[PDB]
Amino acid sequence: ANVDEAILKRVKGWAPYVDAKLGFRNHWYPVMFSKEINEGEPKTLKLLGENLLVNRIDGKLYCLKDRCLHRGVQLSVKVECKTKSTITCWYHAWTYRWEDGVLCDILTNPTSAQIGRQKLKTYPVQEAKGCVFIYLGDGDPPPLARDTPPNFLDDDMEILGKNQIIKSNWRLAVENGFDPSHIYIHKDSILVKDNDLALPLGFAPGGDRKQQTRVVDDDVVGRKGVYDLIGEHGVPVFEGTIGGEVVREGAYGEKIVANDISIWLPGVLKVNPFPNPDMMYFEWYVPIDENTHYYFQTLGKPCANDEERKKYEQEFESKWKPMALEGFNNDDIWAREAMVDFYADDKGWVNEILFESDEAIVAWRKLASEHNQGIQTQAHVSGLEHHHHH
Amino acid sequence: ANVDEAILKRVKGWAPYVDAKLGFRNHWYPVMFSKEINEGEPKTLKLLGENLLVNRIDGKLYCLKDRCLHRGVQLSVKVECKTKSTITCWYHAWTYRWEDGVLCDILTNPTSAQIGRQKLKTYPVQEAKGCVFIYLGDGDPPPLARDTPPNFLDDDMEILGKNQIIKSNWRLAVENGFDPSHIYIHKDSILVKDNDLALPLGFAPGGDRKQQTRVVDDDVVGRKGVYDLIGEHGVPVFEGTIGGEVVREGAYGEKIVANDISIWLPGVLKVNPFPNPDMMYFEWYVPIDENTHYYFQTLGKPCANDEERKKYEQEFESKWKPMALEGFNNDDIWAREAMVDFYADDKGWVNEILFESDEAIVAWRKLASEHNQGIQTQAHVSGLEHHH
Amino acid sequence: ANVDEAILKRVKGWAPYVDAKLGFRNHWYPVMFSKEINEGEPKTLKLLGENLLVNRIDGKLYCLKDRCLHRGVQLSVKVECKTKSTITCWYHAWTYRWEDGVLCDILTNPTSAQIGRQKLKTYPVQEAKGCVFIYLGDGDPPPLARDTPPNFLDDDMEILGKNQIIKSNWRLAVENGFDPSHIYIHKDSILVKDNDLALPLGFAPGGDRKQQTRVVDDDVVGRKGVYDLIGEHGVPVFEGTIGGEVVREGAYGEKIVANDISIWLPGVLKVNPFPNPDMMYFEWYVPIDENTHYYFQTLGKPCANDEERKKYEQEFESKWKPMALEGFNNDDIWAREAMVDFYADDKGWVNEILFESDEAIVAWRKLASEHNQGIQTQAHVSGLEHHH
Amino acid sequence: IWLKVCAASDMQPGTIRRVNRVGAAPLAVYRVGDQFYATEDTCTHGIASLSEGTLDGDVIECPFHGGAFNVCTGMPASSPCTVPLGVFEVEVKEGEVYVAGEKK
Amino acid sequence: QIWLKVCAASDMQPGTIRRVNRVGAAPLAVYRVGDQFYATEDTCTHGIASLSEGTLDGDVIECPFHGGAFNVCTGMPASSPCTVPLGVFEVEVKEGEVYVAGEKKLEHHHHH
Amino acid sequence: IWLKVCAASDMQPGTIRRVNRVGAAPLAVYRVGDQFYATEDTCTHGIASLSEGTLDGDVIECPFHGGAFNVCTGMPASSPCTVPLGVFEVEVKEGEVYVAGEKK
Ligand SMILES: c1ccc2c(c1)[nH]c1ccccc12
Ligand SMILES: c1ccc2c(c1)[nH]c1ccccc12
Ligand code: FES
Ligand code: FES
Ligand code: FES
Ligand code: FES
Ligand code: FES
Ligand code: FES
Ligand SMILES: [Fe+2]
Ligand SMILES: [Fe+2]
Ligand SMILES: [Fe+2]
Repeated sequence: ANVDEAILKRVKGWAPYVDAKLGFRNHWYPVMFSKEINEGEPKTLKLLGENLLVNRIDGKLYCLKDRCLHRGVQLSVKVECKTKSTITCWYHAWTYRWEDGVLCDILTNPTSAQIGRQKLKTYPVQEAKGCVFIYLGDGDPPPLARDTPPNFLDDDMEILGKNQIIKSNWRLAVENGFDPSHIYIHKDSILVKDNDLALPLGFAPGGDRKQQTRVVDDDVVGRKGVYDLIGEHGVPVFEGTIGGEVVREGAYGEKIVANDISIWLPGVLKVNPFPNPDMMYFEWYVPIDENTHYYFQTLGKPCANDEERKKYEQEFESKWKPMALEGFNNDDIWAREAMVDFYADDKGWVNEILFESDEAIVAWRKLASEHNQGIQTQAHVSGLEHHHHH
Repeated sequence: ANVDEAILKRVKGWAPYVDAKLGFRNHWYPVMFSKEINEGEPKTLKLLGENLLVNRIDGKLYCLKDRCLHRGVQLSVKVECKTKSTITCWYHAWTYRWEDGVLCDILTNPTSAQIGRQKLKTYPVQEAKGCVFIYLGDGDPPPLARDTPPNFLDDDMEILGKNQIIKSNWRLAVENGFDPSHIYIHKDSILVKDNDLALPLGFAPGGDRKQQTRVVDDDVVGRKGVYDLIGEHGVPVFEGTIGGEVVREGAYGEKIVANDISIWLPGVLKVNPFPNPDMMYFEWYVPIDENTHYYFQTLGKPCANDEERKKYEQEFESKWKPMALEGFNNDDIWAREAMVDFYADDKGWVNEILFESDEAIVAWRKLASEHNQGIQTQAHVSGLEHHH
Repeated sequence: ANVDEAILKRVKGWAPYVDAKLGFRNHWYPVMFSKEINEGEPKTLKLLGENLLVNRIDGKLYCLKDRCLHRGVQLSVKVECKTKSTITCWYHAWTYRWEDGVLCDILTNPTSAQIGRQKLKTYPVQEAKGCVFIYLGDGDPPPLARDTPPNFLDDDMEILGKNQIIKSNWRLAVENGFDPSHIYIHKDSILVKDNDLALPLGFAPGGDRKQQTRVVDDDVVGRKGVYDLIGEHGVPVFEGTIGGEVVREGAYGEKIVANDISIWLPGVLKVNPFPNPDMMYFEWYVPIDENTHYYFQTLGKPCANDEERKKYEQEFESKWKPMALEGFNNDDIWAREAMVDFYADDKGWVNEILFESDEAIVAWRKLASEHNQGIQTQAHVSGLEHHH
Repeated sequence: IWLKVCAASDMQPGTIRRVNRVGAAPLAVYRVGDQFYATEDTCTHGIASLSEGTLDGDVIECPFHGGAFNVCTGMPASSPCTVPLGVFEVEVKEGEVYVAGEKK
Repeated sequence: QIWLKVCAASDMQPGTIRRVNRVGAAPLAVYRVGDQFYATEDTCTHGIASLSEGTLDGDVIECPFHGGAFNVCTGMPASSPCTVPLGVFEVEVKEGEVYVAGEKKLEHHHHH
Repeated sequence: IWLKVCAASDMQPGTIRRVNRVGAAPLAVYRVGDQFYATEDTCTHGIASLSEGTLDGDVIECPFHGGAFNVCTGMPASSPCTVPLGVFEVEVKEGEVYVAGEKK
């Protein structure tokens, strides 16, 4: 579909996942924070290869595809919102309603037969925890909870974080995050020392294949994910050796973090607890196009009143964000970028030589392949193509 | 063929046009102004994907392909004109005559059997109205008049203009120019205000489809073009409404310009009168490669003597050039560029959703498909291929 | 299979050569000078499209492919040499031995079954004359002498040089160097005047084809190459004429250089004597990828002791390097780049129009096609493929 | 209520006939074998005249971009078309084709 | 424990594969090619896949992960990306009972 | 005027023979079945010897770039060749091959 058939035929265990270069269609995805989109100020962004426009009208968010139906120009080149509820293309003035995308007027020809008969693509938009989620799919959307990690939506959970664009396919980010052994790249992180954390270098697996993880496909909310249970039967490595001689040691701090790690469709990781014993971490790797993704980082900490929320925010701004989101996760950024060349030609999916701890990643590839709600294709981007019965 | 065959099959109304990504071969195209090339000073440029060299010898212009026959290097990397009538490749000294492109000498091997047996490609070049035209085609060229809009070559017509390279396929430029409804992007132009022009926001078509345009299949000189007649029975729109409420108005100036607008092959628009009642406007969208074109703008005005021409040149430089050529058409430049992505993968030619005023564009696409003198292909650029 | 089969079918006389866009596998190639790689100081480089890492341990050079077997990242992103004899990938700590590439340890999982059962690709490395040669091939390497021109390895031959990355495919560099007529581009070089060289503009061949060169396939050390003998029966050209009139003359200096020129697989030219009657010149055009190569320039001069070696070095730095390696060969650089467009689409290998002096180049194309030790492919780069 | 199109015999199976209505949009009458059908003449994806297209069985292909519709149901059969075509009632009485003034 | 009891020769259909787990050791894979029985390590040498979950095409087993393959008789790679040979374990049928060796075959004391 | 080249039997069917001429460009004589033809030996596209190329019927294929010529008309049959080959009429009398010394 999006990949050479010869390669897909080889990856029998997770072809759909390898084919999903542009991401999975029909899932909710966070793209920005609520405070970034103001009333009557349309904002552009690209999601799953599609150029979109988001506007806030009377406090509510609406999403329209940023491409006029007429000659395919982006409306955002020159935004003309002539009435509260509509946007007028700057080229020939085709006008659309934000709420349903219907072509309601055409200033260059108010008698056109196209008026009332065409509809610009719209996408559901929902705000939660100060985050803007867009359902990049068709038909009525499922509840947001289906595409979020457990507890992210808890009433008491105060969510704070950051978002930025990273140069790598979304899947490389996902597998970097859910990777049990990549913890090695974090051995010198300031968070480890400055927050006195206990962090091994790796893990020596124990038990059988199935015991290595917990596949979730019976979640009442419809959630689909995988829990990494490598430390349940595997002795953590705190002394790295070569030829028997110790060359590196893990961190021997007091704080126990990352008791459980889980990856959830459409591509969101949950680390609990982290970066502190009393916090929860959630990060999304949102597909922008085949080479880029939004690295949406969120940190959650229970709060009962405004006082706690502010203390948390102050704490976030002064310690967490700079020491964790950045001081810790920045190494993940160049790490996923380092895998680009190997997988760029899709050959990495065949030549990779995996080892024991990748058992978790394999489980994810299979779950993603079996439970995704659709494979986004370039045709979805340019315009679906078909000849019905043929 | 320069486009996916599955796409060409779908656009039965104008497949040749959609396939003409590199432009139409065997037509004349303006590429620079006469004053830009001086005696013995070769100039480079790319036309229809081909690198060319133009030189002025004894006042006359000559055009040679800027690619040595030997190892394919551009002669222009290091120009070596060692005699008034030749140019010597800087690499192995193969020498060509500007006159007919014949390989007349090889400094590195005067006894070579290749001498006099090879010929570098040459193209006809003609100067008119201070403009340099190149016939990018094969065989004897037709009159330049065939590829120019009516009156451009009129004896008393004084032509002045501007040229630059724009980043968009030439066709997007052509269609925007002839687009009856694109007038909407000019609503805030300084020209409209500063020259008190009447300018509607658009047109509510009137009459049948056939009456929306006037196709000219043959002129006394074989011209091929289409006139936009949307204003014949159409109703000019001066009040833009949304849900019945007025949100925008046209310009109620007193000067009526653009009486008639016509597009002609190989791709030049004529707007008359413009930007003032006493002037005539013509603009070419010349294919450089698949992603760019020359936006050759020319403004014409009848002048009986040197005093009028002098006065005209002063007005051009001080008013018309900055207020019209720039103040008006600059919006056309970014508008063209805005259509690049949609058509870049050739899918826009299938997915576009047209409305009534686009009858003009459709008429142009089929006239262009039916009367162009040839489709330039990448093979013309690298070297025509054919195996028995 | 690096080139369209239709093109390869057309060049029956030298298809393997035209297909070798990435170079010839299983040959020795110089990539840097010994003084450029220090003890325990890993250096990265790309050869024949493959990313490599070179390191010096206890004075000896080792070469490992710069790509972890695990997730295919370059180890060089963040080098981690924990023990003197190993390198640890910065990602999941897979650790390899420089000596044999064996995956000997995994810090993140010491119980892994992969330990000791996987091997990272290693390549033989040899230092000679202060130059680092890598055998980009498989299995036991042949004697270095096989892939070096005659006398390069002579006991007393002192070698000094310079190396850099040039943006052109390696073959364009090879053909420009072994090109008898390209000498024309050096007519104004400072070396010609400043070193009183005798240098014609070109050559009028004499005798038959066979006599234009000497194909060497009988050398005892196994080296394969071609000598350019155009000067044996060919009348050197000193007076360049157009229409019979002298427009340029060669250089009438007293110093005689370049009596013999030869090109040898895998792609190294030898000019003797040059740039002085008592010196020998050799230059390699090493494939980095399809679009670039290392231009490895070396100048040899017999030296009996340290006093002479030191004297020669001082002359090299103050005269030979700036006057010859640069003052002369800099023109060969842009010349090579000038042919990129014509051959970039692989069409130039079909459309080129050759003349008599190119007979030497054709002989080289046939020798290379017939005696090369293997065609490097993109599969060698990503990982060889094969279905049962 | 009805308009006289033509004699059922004037149309060969697999052919299309455009019907220009005074003061109104044009319609298209298709003969699929021995059954007649009618829809708006204008393609819903643009401004093309379907009567200038190609009829394959009961599917009309637009000449502009290759979009297609089922002439019986008026439903889109091939991309880029997505908007249903207005279908008009057709009646044959005494060897003559008749098309309803308004769509069904 | 030199010979590991696997199953009855009749419990395996021609062209099938059976996984044999061992206490304190890596699993083996027993293949029945027609009437003959062969065995190798069960874990693909290219990664962590189980070859017993793959597809057997004659005397060639195809790994389910990346499509690599091996010859079950020689243990030599048959298809990329596999490059490391599989350990081969001798199999014998005594009383119609399938037995697999507890130690792999070696390039020791055999044909030159 | 006429150059006696060789005995017809000196050439097997489908072969080419190079005819050198002191102080003149070499010629190529082709035996197509039992018919004989002649052209200039040098490909008009470069320095290749057509007598070292491949003959397919009455079309000679150049060994260098795959260009080709019809040995009867001398006209290019395949790119990149564009300059027509010089043709020389040949005559066979008493089993002897003669080629016109003048390009006709
Ligand atoms: C082990 C321990 C911590 C982490 C992990 C694996 N993966 C992670 C991804 C993001 C943030 C923290 C972690
Ligand atoms: C004549 C004189 C010098 C040279 C030559 C021919 N061919 C060369 C190639 C490389 C460097 C120098 C030369
Ligand atoms: S492109 Fe938007 S109205 Fe024409
Ligand atoms: S490339 Fe111009 S003479 Fe050789
Ligand atoms: S990519 Fe090198 S150890 Fe994982
Ligand atoms: S106008 Fe009919 S398919 Fe576009
Ligand atoms: S794990 Fe078997 S082919 Fe890769
Ligand atoms: S030399 Fe004959 S086809 Fe080029
Ligand atoms: Fe990480
Ligand atoms: Fe305009
Ligand atoms: Fe040179």
